[PDB]
Amino acid sequence: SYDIQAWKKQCEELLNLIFQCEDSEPFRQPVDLLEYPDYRDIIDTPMDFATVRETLEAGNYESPMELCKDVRLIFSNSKAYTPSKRSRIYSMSLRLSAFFEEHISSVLSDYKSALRFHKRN
Ligand SMILES: Cc1ccc(C(=O)N2CCN(C(=O)NCc3cccs3)CC2)o1
Repeated sequence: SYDIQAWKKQCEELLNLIFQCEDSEPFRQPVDLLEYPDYRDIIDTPMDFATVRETLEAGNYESPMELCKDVRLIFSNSKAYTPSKRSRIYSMSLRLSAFFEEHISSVLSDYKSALRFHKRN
């Protein structure tokens, strides 16, 4: 499996699966500061799955590792903002994180293998 570009379509399909998940609902758009007045006191770099998709679709990721960094920021921002480890929105983040890591591991492995094969000589 030595296609250096295959990660992009794989990431588009995994973002489609995440957008079908009810658990992604809170993570698909920005936080309204009228609903959460303190959100930006706590979170200095916001991130959501619409921004991740639009970055991928614009050709502004060079590797799946960069996409993976931004998706992990979505989840770390949820862990930082939550006032309880058993909040509804934080608990949704943890299930979605487990699904994302399960699916992204082959994408990263295949990309890194493909690049190694490219630089074999
Ligand atoms: C209470 C708590 C603990 C952890 C979080 C959290 O990670 N937030 C704040 C709330 N967020 C938000 O308002 N997203 C927009 C939408 C919500 C539902 C449909 S659109 C997402 C990010 O919030």
